[PDB]
Amino acid sequence: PEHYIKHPLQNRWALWFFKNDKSKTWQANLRLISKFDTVEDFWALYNHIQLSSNLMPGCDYSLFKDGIEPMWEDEKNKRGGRWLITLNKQQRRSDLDRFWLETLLCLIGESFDDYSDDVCGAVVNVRAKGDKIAIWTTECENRDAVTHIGRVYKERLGLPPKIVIGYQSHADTAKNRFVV
Ligand SMILES: Cc1cccc(Cn2c[n+]([C@@H]3O[C@H](COP(=O)(O)OP(=O)(O)OP(=O)(O)OC[C@H]4O[C@@H](n5cnc6c(=O)[nH]c(N)nc65)[C@H](O)[C@@H]4O)[C@@H](O)[C@H]3O)c3nc(N)[nH]c(=O)c32)c1
Repeated sequence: PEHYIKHPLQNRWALWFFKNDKSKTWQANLRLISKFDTVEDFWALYNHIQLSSNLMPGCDYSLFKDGIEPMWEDEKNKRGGRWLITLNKQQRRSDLDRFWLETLLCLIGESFDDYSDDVCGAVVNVRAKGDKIAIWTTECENRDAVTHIGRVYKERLGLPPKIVIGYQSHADTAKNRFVV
């Protein structure tokens, strides 16, 4: 079988694109690119789309589980939050692509052990004032789930102990609940 069957992923994922157009509302600028649920289809999609290094400022990439929209209003997002990573212009050249791909691999590979059910998706923001990468979780009050994801994430990215990342509730964003 392995010689001809695609390798299924634990979850089905949806990749979203966002471009900032002042003529439209924020929700109207969200566009769904494609959905995938196999290892082969992910790499086909990833190799066909632009790297975030080469996106114009004001655009976003979002990878979310099928059934969860890239909105904080979503049922699985309103009571949750995100682990935030801030990038300067030097990091856009050095780390932007590596961190986003590692983020994608942490989602589709289910790298967070039992707490991978609390992951909702990931977002990279390409802005002129600085780039951001976030992993969204479903419940901000689950200290065990949120902090374990933060520890696994920070080690996966290779961040040194001198750097600290913060987790912010989406309700507050519209302060850091935890830091790791
Ligand atoms: C809570 C949360 C947590 C994490 C992520 C999100 C994502 N999110 C973001 N928004 C809305 O989008 C506004 C600006 O977004 P941000 O405040 O995050 O600012 P950014 O850094 O993203 O962008 P920018 O600094 O380069 O801004 C540059 C200039 O463009 C204006 N602008 C930005 N976009 C649009 C747009 O789409 N059309 C128009 N005409 N102008 C826009 C900005 O105002 C500024 O004048 C924000 O207030 C909200 O209304 C959301 N809305 C709902 N309902 N749900 C969400 O989940 C959500 C939300």
